[PDB]
Amino acid sequence: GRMHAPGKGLSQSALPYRRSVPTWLKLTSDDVKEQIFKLAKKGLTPSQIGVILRDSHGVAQVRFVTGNKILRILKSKGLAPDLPEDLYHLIKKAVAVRKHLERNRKDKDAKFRLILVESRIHRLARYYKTRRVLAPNWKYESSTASALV
Amino acid sequence: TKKRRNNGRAKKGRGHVQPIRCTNCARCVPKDKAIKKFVIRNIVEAAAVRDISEASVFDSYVLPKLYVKLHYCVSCAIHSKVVRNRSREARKDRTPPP
Amino acid sequence: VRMNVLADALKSINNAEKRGKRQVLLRPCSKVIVRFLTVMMKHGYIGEFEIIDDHRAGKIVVNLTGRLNKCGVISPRFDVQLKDLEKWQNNLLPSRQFGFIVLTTSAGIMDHEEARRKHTGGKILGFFF
Amino acid sequence: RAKWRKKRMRRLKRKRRKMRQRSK
Amino acid sequence: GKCRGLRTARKLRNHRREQKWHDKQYKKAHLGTALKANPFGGASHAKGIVLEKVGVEAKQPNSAIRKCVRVQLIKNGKKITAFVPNDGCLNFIEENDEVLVAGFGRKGHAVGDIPGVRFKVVKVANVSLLALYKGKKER
RNA sequence: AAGACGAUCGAACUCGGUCGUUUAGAGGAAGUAAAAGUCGUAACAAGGUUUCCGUAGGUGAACCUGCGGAAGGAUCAUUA
RNA sequence: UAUCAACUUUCGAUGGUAGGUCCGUCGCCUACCAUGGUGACCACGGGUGACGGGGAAUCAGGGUUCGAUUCCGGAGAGGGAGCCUGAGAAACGGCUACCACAUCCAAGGAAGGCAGCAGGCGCGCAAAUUACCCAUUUCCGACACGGAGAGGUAGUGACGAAAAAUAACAAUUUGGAAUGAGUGCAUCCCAAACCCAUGGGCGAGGACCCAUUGGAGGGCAAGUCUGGUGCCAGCAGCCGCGGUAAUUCCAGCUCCAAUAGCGUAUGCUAACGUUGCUGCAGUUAAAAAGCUCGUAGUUGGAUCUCUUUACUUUGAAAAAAUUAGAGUGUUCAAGGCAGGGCCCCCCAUUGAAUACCCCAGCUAGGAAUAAUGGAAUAGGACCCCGGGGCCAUGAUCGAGAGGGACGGCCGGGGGCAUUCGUAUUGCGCCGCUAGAGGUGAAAUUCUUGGACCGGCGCAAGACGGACCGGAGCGAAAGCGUUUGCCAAGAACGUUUUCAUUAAUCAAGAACGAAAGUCGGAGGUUCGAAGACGAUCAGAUACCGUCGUAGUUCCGACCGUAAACGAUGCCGACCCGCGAUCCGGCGGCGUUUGACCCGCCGGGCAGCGUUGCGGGAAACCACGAGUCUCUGGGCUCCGGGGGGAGUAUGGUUGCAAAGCUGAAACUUAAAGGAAUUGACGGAAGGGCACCACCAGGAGUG
Ligand SMILES: [Zn+2]
Repeated sequence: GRMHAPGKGLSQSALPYRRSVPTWLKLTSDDVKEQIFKLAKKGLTPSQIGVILRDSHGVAQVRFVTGNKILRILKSKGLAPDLPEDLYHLIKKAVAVRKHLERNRKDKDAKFRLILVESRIHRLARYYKTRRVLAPNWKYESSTASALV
Repeated sequence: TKKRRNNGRAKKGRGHVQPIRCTNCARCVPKDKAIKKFVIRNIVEAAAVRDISEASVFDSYVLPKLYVKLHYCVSCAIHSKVVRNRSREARKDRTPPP
Repeated sequence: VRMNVLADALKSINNAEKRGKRQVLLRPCSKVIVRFLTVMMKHGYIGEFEIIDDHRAGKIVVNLTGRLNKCGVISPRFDVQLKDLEKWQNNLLPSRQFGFIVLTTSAGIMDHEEARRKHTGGKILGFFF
Repeated sequence: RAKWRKKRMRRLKRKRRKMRQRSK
Repeated sequence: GKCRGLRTARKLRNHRREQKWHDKQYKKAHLGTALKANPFGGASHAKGIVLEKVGVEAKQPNSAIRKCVRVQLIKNGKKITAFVPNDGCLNFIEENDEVLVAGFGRKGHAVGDIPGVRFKVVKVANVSLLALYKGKKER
């Protein structure tokens, strides 16, 4: 079931048994890298990178053609930020919630959701610290996070 | 012991419903627990509709009806003989009486 | 959310056996589950199960022969020596004539009679009779 | 009515506090 | 449900440790109470001096004057009510003499139709009351 | 050798602080066990004002009432 | 034991340097420096009817309880403190003081420590002889010799344990026949004596040389036996027995588990799966925190010949006694570690063993399970010879786990601002009239100062009907007039993205209906309180008029509800059907998305079968199923009913009160579900001139 939500919904991707590339794909291993590079520099998260490639260029699994996924490709070159984009949107949501609370004070449901957003941030950062992907001194502060968006 | 599976109301998936007022006693009754009764009766009685018909200055005028939406509490819906106390197996019949 | 794959495996087998089914589908597969089924199949409690070789946890479809009474797990996997193995036999098996306790010795997954012949104990997984 | 056993109990506890307060 | 984890020996031990206190027979034997309030102080018998001869009335639906005696203990000076068990043995009770009282059946509980008497006299004047009832040890 | 300065160990005593523990107390207010004596009928059948919870106020007394609940209700149901 | 949460150092608390000190190490102490050490994995503090252990009792297993007590170790010698001597004592059957207690004095002084052996007092429910001797066992010294209340022996002893009388063989009551217990001599025994044991002798027929103790209603083996006692006296652990035919009590006989033992009281064990690790319960019987967040703790998806841990096996170690237990006819047995047989050999120079000894540490394997870990800016593994070469050169995923993006949405989710609808109430005008309000009835009250009623209006404050449903949303409380603004959320869609980042969660926190509380606004209606009207024997109520607080809004509190699905969260598995909600998918059609037929995924529910299960049953597929065939993970919580959610302590609060939370004492039931009767001032149906209708007689 969901982490901080009820319901046990089942909506995810299912990779087929085919660990190969369809023959009707004319994009080589280097042409897809240029597509990721030209779009990541335009201000598009890696989550948005695979979407446009899947829906316009017809990509299936870069992990099959290339020995690495999109994450290990942009990091080997140096085009992806340090903190992952997943935690980036977790902090962005809290900024809108904080700004919403500053104008509306008696919205108890919005304040209740604020704790859930921060709870996922600390649980995720706790995994970030033990994986050495974030600095051990990294700490989310609600006062200084407004400029991180 | 639990007398009814629905506890005598139509609250499924909710925690609280809007309470409404009764008619003959003015008691706060929940909306789902109220004894609905849509009364639709003529303005003039059938025993007096003929006197009004011949006194009508027109040729054919249909007399309107009194559309009244009544709400009864459990203690009054039984005293007013709107609902009765049915048998243990008869209570499960949710079909309206003919 | 699972905390055990052998528990949900033997629970699916135990239910499908009592419901009169002939084959049961086990959603997660693992080498501990496969070697557990081999101990039951070697003694004549299940048929020839087929491991659905997927690039995931893997599934197993076991052929039920109805010869099984109940298969269950002992969570947690307690450390059972040879001096106290006689105690678990009176608490999990119906009688001294049939029924086996699946132990995990250092030589691999086996039953309680094989572990006594090999003269070695280990962690207990479950039982079947 | 068990609620009025709680009404009389809160009424007796409130009197015991006033008796204990004047002994300060 | 109960925690079965392999490293839950502390959680299981502390839980059973605090839940045993909810047992009436365990909490009365493992606390200061029920031992200092017990007139015998954890003893099976006790000596005392007969202070009064009071006849307590049995409870409904019975009707009979239970013959007991108000006895003050010598070991701690507490005053209890020992019940004269046999018939007519209240006349054998002397005034201001030593009597060896003991428990009355149920431990710390009134027995039978007697309202609150939970003690009975065994010996009277350094001799058994049973002998005084059976024509022995004329005293 | 007696004896003395100083150091050190330190019993013990006179006053305090604190902790544990054991007890007196005018008087006050409860609980339980008696007889159930008076008063009224609160509840149990529509208990004759449906019961009950939380909360508050009020009332010889059980209780009454408001507000929001709950059915453990006397309704599993009331019609285009 | 948390009603002990932080603790330790202005005198060492932690560590650093040097030194002192002691046999020696060390904050053991001194001095200079650091601000440390311990702690929710329970420190610290307190309590203990706490000496620890070997062990004892009870136990199917798991356990529970006990261990002052003869062995080992420690501690102490009235309470402490400080010493002498000696190799070894902070010794007390050695000293020096003080404290407590106490003895002899001639009143100057002196001398005291039985928690050594006997004994006394006291204390108590509770526990022996001022007994005999160094022989065994051994110990101490100058030692063959001497010393030992250490010890040995005996007395007392129903702690307890092992053997074992009160007949037997006969007859239809009498014959002997067999034997001690007891009672009197030798011997043996013993260091002497003593209990025995043995040799003969003296020794039982109501073999009077005699067995009692609780019982005889049930539980629970045994009498409607006999007589009186009559809710009195009593019996009874429990339920219960007596109110003039008591199977219970007050007695006899008889009978019964009995038995040299047997009752009673109390502790404790099993019974008790009523403490549940094995192994209990939490819908309604005692019970899941109102709801969610959250660390420690606990448990964690699949994936590797079929770096170090945890785990299993082996051996030494893991005192003796005890226990288990091989061996041995102490006449047997409890026990003992000792002996049957052939004229100095013979269980082959008669014994003889072993297991267990948890945990931890130690010793020698295995590599399953579960962690951990070697290469990603390669300071990479190897070979070269600090430059190259070399490797298959180093990243498993893509969970019927989750986060987030993204698309179309969806919904009473929430905040705020507007629009609208009336109605109630208040006021003005216009119009006609005397009652009107209200009630079962009445009255209060409003009324020719025009009430009530009808119209045109006006103003203020609540509320947001019918649509609205066993439909949606949210963690819950809760949420439905229009429009606008604001930032969320499930589900679904996905060959996107991240890649185990989890689940449950003491401590901690957000929210939390209503009432209440503090501070403003507004107060229509309702309406605690309150007045008054009615009813009653009495209403301090229901009913009626009126109305404060309150109800409405604004902020800070309060954190309580039958906050209920009286049902924790997560996960797997386990029936069917028809609907319904959102999204997705593919199919005749109708209609410019709507409707139709399905399907996949969650959501609220329903019906049917539960007679594939569960339960005491009612009832349960939002399982309350997969539970003696008992073990998926985790949190909270219950232990007969009362006392009592009381007292006290801590703590929160403005207060009311919230959280935490007892005991004494009392009690044999309380309670759950179901059933048959009765009853209802419940419903339905039916019946009779002892009911009426229609009348006719007569009574009053
Ligand atoms: Zn109503």
